[PDB]
Amino acid sequence: KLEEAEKAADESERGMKVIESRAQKDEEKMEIQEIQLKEAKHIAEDADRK
Amino acid sequence: YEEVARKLVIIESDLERAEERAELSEGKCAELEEELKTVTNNLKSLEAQA
Repeated sequence: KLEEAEKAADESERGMKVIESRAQKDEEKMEIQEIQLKEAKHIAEDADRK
Repeated sequence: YEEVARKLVIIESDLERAEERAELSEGKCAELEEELKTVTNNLKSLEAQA
């Protein structure tokens, strides 16, 4: 049961590492896409201002 | 921005040519004014002579 509970922790932790690494990749990509959106929008606003 | 800025450039290119026409026509207006005054001064000299 300790192996099952610890394995549930270890496997859910690996699950977590993959989806936390995914959250990190999605977070970095969303920040990049958000900064690029802010800039593409700021370019659009700058182009609208122009 | 390009549609309006290109209209600005087209209208400006027409403007530069319309302004050039204003300068060419003002060139002629000044030339004709100089000729007008030369001929009118001759007219006045010739009124005095006649």
